[PDB]
Amino acid sequence: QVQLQQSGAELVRPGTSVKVSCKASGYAFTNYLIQWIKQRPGQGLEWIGVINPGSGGTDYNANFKGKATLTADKSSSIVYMQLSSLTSDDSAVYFCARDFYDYDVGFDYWGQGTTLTVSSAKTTAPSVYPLAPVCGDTTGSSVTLGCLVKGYFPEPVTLTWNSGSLSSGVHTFPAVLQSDLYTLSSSVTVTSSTWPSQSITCNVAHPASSTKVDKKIEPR
Amino acid sequence: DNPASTTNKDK
Amino acid sequence: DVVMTQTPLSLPVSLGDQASISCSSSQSLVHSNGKTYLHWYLQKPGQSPKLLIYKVSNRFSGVPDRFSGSGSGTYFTLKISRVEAEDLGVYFCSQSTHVPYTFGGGTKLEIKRADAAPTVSIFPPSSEQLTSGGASVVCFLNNFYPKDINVKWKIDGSEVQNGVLNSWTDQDSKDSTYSMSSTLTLTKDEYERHNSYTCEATHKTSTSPIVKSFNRNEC
Repeated sequence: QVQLQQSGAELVRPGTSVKVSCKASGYAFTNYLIQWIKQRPGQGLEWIGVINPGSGGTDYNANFKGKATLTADKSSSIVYMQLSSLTSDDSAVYFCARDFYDYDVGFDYWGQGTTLTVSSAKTTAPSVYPLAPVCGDTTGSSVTLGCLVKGYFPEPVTLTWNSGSLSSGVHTFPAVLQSDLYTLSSSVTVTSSTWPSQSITCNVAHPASSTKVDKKIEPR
Repeated sequence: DNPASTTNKDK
Repeated sequence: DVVMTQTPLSLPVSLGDQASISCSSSQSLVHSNGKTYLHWYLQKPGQSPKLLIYKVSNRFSGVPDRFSGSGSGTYFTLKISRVEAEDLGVYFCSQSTHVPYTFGGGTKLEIKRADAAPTVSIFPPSSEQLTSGGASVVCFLNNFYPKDINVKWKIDGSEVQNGVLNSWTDQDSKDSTYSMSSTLTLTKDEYERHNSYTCEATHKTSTSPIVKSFNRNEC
């Protein structure tokens, strides 16, 4: 029930600026310092700044002084980060975390991270296709099938099986990038006779183009 | 002893 | 700035055995008030980092006694007593004694389970895609171990080198295994003036390629 809850995922033109928000629920907002960390994707974390919501007090890393500017809304417990003057290099995952005020005892509970993709490109919405098991099957031991989310920009896309309830058995792969656009794939291994029998639908969301698709894996 | 809001009282 | 340092960069470890990550700092991490504030964090693949130990040695809530922190002044080491599958991840050490708060590099804890061999599944191009001017043969090499696996596609008995597009998973939390997608994307037509498709993996579990294969003359 202590939840720090972040803004989403954004595609930004270079030169533009962004307000990522971090929204707190469940705890006393002002009893804890909110800290913002950057992360470029396959690497270490770095600190970006500190805001104390109750007093308005902001401190920053010198690498971020004047890029980052932290602001908080007391009226409705959100803290913000405005990144000014964007460039290729700001594409990263930006978290926020809570730090207790009366006593440092670690960065307690972190949000989900806003993924911010800085680029000159145009969004393109993904065309989902159902990946259905071949003919000589429905047997051995278990059953495989999948989802192909082809043709898209920017990452993120979100795949789901039977809206979350088909949760054991998946394998969502890291989306690779072919010519300026992404191909995300994903598989599931059902029991050798439960998919024909009862039911499976790939659910995909491309939040950055508002595209949502429900495609059911159907036998050929 | 006591300087800023940004810092835990602790420290 | 308090140059943080972790070693190893990667740590191959087996289920049940001990594991010991180590982190050392350029400055003394003990802040005047008398407290060493070095914290250790876990970032499972894809999740966001979670706190493991907070002032050097004291564990955060609901955190198995297998984990223990320890150290002094500039030298702190972290220990896992009998490694489990759920400890897959990168471990970060960080200091909050000195602004800027700095983090370590991260050590990649790799589980070292007994081998496994892939469950290769060919997928012919769906009929929604073949309507739209292109077709894609998709393949999923699943639940394998160890990660060096090799995939070769062959269209009608010959090797194809193009529009091949591999994606690799991260070692699995609950069962320590790797996985892989391999996608071949053709035009509609170069799909259609060929009848055979073959996805073949090379490994250690089998000396022969784990060939799966299907034929365009689907009906």
